[PDB]
Amino acid sequence: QKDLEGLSQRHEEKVAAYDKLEKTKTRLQQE
Amino acid sequence: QKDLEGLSQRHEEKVAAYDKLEKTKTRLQQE
Amino acid sequence: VGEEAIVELVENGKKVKVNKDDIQKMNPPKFSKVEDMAELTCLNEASVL
Repeated sequence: QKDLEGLSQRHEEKVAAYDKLEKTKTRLQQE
Repeated sequence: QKDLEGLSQRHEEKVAAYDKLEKTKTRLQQE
Repeated sequence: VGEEAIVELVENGKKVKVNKDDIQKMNPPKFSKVEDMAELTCLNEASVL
């Protein structure tokens, strides 16, 4: 099935969002 | 497909983790 | 323990496990029955309620 590439792209985008959200969590905690 | 199935499960798990972390970021911001 | 905290409930003394994002801060009794809720120090559903 070809959809695995698009699913992987969506996973990479969602984990990049998670990474920046975790950075935002730590920043907000320190502030 | 197993190769798609495992990635899709990891994606849904990361989505659930993100949706959890968004609550924490929201609370931290409002506080 | 990161995601969770234990609390004792004032009406029971019962110890319960609660998630750190379900706990809401409480206003000092100084703000009891304030006429304008914009003046509350902690502004959240529990305090407005």
